[PDB]
Amino acid sequence: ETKLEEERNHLEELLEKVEEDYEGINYDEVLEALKLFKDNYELPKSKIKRKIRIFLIKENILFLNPQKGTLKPQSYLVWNAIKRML
Repeated sequence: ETKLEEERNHLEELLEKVEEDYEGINYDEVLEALKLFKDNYELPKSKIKRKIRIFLIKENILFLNPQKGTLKPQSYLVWNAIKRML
């Protein structure tokens, strides 16, 4: 899976940045956020802290549907990288 290890390396890279580098984002809260998605593909956006949602959206991991007020992985590739890594 070139395709899936691309997004796996995307999530990997993002996760490294978050632990080491982003003093603004708690790694462990990012993990707990993303893990929600292993059980449920789409979910209310209030399930996750704003700062974190904003970040994960900015970083193309999650998509916000403003009409439905839900979050979900930006693609199935992302979703599968979550399942596999978290």
